[PDB]
Amino acid sequence: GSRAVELEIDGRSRIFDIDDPDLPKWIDEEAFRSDDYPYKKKLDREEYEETLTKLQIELVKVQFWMQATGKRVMAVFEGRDAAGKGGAIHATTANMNPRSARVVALTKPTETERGQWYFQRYVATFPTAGEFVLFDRSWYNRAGVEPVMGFCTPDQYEQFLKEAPRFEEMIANEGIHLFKFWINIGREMQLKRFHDRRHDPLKIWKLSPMDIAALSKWDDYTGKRDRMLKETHTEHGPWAVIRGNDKRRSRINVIRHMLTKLDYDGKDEAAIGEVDEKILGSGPGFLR
Amino acid sequence: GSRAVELEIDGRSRIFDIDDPDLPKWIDEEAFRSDDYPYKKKLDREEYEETLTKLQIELVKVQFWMQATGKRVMAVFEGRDAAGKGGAIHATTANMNPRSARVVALTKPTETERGQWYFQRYVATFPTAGEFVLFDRSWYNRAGVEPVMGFCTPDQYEQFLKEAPRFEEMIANEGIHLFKFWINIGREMQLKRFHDRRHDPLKIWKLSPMDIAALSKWDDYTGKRDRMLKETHTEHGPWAVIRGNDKRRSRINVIRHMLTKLDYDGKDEAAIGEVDEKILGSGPGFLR
Amino acid sequence: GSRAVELEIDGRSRIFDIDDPDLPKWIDEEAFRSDDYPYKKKLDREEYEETLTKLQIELVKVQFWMQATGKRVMAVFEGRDAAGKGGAIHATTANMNPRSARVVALTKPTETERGQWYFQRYVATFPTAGEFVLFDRSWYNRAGVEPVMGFCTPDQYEQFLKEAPRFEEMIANEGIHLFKFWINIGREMQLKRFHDRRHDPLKIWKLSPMDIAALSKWDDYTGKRDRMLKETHTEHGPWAVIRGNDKRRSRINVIRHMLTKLDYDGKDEAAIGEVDEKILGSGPGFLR
Amino acid sequence: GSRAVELEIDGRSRIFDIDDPDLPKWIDEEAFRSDDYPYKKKLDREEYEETLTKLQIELVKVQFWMQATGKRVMAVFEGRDAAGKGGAIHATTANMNPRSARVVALTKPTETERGQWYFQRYVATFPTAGEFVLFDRSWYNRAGVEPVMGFCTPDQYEQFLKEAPRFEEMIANEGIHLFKFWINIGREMQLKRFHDRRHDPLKIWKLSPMDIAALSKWDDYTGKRDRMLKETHTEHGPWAVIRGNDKRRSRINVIRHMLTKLDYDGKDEAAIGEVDEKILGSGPGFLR
Ligand SMILES: Nc1ncnc2c1ncn2[C@@H]1O[C@H](COP(=O)(O)OP(=O)(O)O)[C@@H](O)[C@H]1O
Ligand SMILES: Nc1ncnc2c1ncn2[C@@H]1O[C@H](COP(=O)(O)OP(=O)(O)O)[C@@H](O)[C@H]1O
Ligand SMILES: Nc1ncnc2c1ncn2[C@@H]1O[C@H](COP(=O)(O)OP(=O)(O)O)[C@@H](O)[C@H]1O
Ligand SMILES: Nc1ncnc2c1ncn2[C@@H]1O[C@H](COP(=O)(O)O)[C@@H](O)[C@H]1O
Repeated sequence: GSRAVELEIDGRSRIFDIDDPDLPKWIDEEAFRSDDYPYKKKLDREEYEETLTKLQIELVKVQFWMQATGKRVMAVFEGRDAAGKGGAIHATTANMNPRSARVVALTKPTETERGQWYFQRYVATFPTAGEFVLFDRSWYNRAGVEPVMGFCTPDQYEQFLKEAPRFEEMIANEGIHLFKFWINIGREMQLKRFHDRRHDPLKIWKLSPMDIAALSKWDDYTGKRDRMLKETHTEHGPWAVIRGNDKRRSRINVIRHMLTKLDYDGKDEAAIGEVDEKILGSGPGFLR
Repeated sequence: GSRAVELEIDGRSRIFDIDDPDLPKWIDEEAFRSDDYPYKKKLDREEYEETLTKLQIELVKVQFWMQATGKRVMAVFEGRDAAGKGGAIHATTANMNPRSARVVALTKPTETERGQWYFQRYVATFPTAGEFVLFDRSWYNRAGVEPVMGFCTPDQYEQFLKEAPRFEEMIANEGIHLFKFWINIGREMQLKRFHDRRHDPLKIWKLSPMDIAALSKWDDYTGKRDRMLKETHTEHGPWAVIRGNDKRRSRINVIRHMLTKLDYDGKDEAAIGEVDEKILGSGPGFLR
Repeated sequence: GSRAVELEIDGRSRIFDIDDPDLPKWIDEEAFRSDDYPYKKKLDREEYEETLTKLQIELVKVQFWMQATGKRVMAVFEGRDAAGKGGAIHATTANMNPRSARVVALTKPTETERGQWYFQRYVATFPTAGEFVLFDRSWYNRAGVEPVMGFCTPDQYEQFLKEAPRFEEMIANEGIHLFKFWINIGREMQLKRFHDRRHDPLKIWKLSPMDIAALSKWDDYTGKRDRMLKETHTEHGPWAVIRGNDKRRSRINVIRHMLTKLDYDGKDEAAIGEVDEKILGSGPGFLR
Repeated sequence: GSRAVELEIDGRSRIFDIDDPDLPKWIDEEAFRSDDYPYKKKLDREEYEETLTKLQIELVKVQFWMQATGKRVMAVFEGRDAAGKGGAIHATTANMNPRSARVVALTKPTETERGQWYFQRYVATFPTAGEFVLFDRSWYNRAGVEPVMGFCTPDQYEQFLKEAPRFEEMIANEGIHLFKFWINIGREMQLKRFHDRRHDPLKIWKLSPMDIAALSKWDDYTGKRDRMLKETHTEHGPWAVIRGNDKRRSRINVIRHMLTKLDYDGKDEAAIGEVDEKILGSGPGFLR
């Protein structure tokens, strides 16, 4: 295998060939149970849909209340590569008005942007009255992919970790409600999903040069993740941390978290349910 | 009862009360067959999803070919209110990369924009290399909703009809491939969809005072549609015109049309299928 | 007089008619010496031109140093209406490259802009590598003209005073050198300059309804000045405060200040000269 | 002595060393009379200022009329390097309100801009109601500096020549008044000004590597000028062509031309005077 990589999965030497259509047993058997996942089987499709429908009905109410009051929301999505960021975003926006809820998904910075204040091109996307803005990756590029891949210098990395709390304090002081979600998955789950994307012609667009590099960089991402959650989890900018091995439970609890934190007119606490504390936690210390 | 309207439906007076949860039989019985619709029943869902999957797999190939060549695509979506243009956009973008495929859904112009060249704020959204940009409504606001609702003057309307072909001639000469889709529905189908949206807590966001006002302005929108298709169907900017009573057949044939017109790498004509000529036609005079 | 205003000049009732082409003696004879001005006559024109020329030669060096190193500079100009903000900006940019030094002169916020984070439209103007950005009025609109005329609420005013220091902390931590200049003049000098502009067909455009109304708001503007200087003079964003009764001395010492604070290659200490401490001071308490 | 270039001056080899402080007599003696210049001596300095003052008083009237009517103006400035475009722009804007009259001086395109429609980044600077926008260079980069220096391909060059008339047809049809000014100078005048800029510490910022390369490329620019004037001078976008050897006469007739073409309230034709038809002509053929 040309793209096959060697990996150290706790003392054990493993080879992963993403192009091999056959998934080996040590990934197949451990993918769902990795990352101390609390559930034995994934949430059934029809129970997920019944619950998600009820949650999206509540988000329609949220949007109506935001147009009426002018309230603005920003929701940041980050995590392990292949953890399910885009799916949590689509589950949130599926039944929202595209003229008042929009997704930010920026590309690599231009020469002009690289010479700007790092946050400038993100401020350009900030919401006006009533808008719900969701970030498919965010300024937290500089706390993960950029230092791991050397797209920013160590000093730029250290600088970003000191400025992000200041940036988000202004956001919160302005009255924009800022959500930050870190969607985690276990190591073998990431391998399984890279394999799934590689061998599905409908999903192979999800598999980028970055992800193939992320394979040998698991521990470095772990370090950057831990460092980032500990140093940028502040009162003004709290991190909600998700065990995301089950995409369905991930999406449901992301949305439950936002509904509970918003004091929107018409809110039906029965339809929201409870955030599963086994799936969604706060700040550092949630992931072992 | 507070918003019931009296309508003239092909010679007879009819009452439509959108807030009445019961749909009148004269709407429910005629909605699907309205607008000379060529089929007796809905396309089967399972068949539709199987076909949509093959089309989205081709759209992955399209996006790969656009990235490698730099080719750019713009897809304009217009039509009768409630004809499902957002549904056609989601079916196109569901498995495309949000960093290279994006949706434009502008809100009403600010005072600054109203004093600008009408087209300026649309040029601001134009694609860079490899981008696929989809317009959920477009500069064709000024050929429909604006003149019907008096948001632009008649001089401004007549000016737009003359200037849009010149605008699209420059788009086409730049080598951006411009698709324009008009999705039609029959009058009874519009009422049924308005009613369904009003009484579904998940879809009530899809209604707006613009829609509410469109109830009493059917014949006005008809003439604005005819005038616009006549005056702005050109070689450089041709209109693809859709009988959209069946949302599944609408979405499939929209995507098939684009796949047929794009000469992309890896194109599988057997997977694409044939554009259904009973559903998708060209220019003025296809619809009655 | 159609728009004559009655004023109280230290317990004495005075009447100022700006449309009267005759300036009264009490304005003409006290204009230059108001605000405890330290010099008895205005600076000799030839000496001013010789000095400004040397100073603009140093600014040429500054611009070359900024292109090579990438250093970015922002210069904010606020003051009494008619104090000479544009003249200080023109003296600074007269021999600078328009592609790397630019002036920001925003108009009143659009509806979209009013629903945004107040600072958003100002971040959009921030410099990329090498750029010198000057603000002909700035975000400090909300600490002066906006509360005085009621274009913002008391709550928005108090919020700005808390947030402007945090905003400029981020600017300073980014390594953009931010200058802030308050150009003060005496009351009678303001009256004289309004009069001069009213009766000069070349300068009448400088007279706006905001200035006509400022005629009666002298004391209100005084309090806003004092409050804003004390609460937004910080280590990260220091205020330079200028006695501006003499436009020539105002322009020279503004530029001297910036030349002294920038550590640019080729700095000719002898060319810069001494900042006149009788003209330019730091922070509150300089004016009285 | 480093970057001396050999030039062919109508049958003779000449050496020009821009770094030599002494200017050769063959340049000095021919500079003002070059380009079939029709006057023996430059315009009297005090007479120029008196005329310019009266023209700028007329431009105040223009601005007030544009504010009241919403009328918009765009003024494009191109010409030989060192012809004085920036000087003509400052003479127009010196006594205009910088909140409604603004200068566009774009830098080289980003990667993103290079993948866009060439005109898109210029459309982003178009005027809203009442604005007067001046271009210090324009989209005509692609008919001059870009093809001469190889920053665009021949296909892109030919495409621009065909598309610029279509672009300006839409500008004119929109009711924006578009002026295009080509400021020409003689070859020895250009060498003289280059030499003057190089050896004046106040103006050396006016030189660029682009200017240095222009030295050896005079004949290329001559053809590029003539092609552009022939192919893009149209009814909707006419070129005003200036003999600019005397910068005072260039500035005055540029402004006179605009005042003549604008039907503004309070127009005083005696103040405007007559455009000097020996200095300012129309389209190709005016220049040798
Ligand atoms: N050369 C680069 N410099 C800075 N950021 C980059 C660079 N290349 C990729 N990125 C960013 O890293 C993140 C991951 O990139 P990629 O995997 O290629 O696409 P996606 O995130 O959509 O899956 C993106 O936000 C991307 O813009
Ligand atoms: N006052 C207005 N002036 C101009 N355009 C308007 C105005 N109000 C609404 N519109 C436009 O009419 C179109 C239909 O409005 P709406 O139904 O709310 O959007 P949507 O397509 O998402 O349902 C939108 O493009 C909207 O911007
Ligand atoms: N209605 C308003 N709301 C907010 N700001 C305003 C409003 N009107 C004027 N301003 C601002 O007050 C400042 C003074 O403007 P003005 O005196 O009218 O003209 P200028 O600043 O060009 O001399 C400007 O920055 C202006 O944008
Ligand atoms: N590498 C480049 N590519 C395209 N345009 C450029 C490039 N370099 C300079 N220019 C443009 O050429 C013109 C001359 O530059 P300057 O003399 O520096 O004003 C300006 O419009 C520049 O933006």
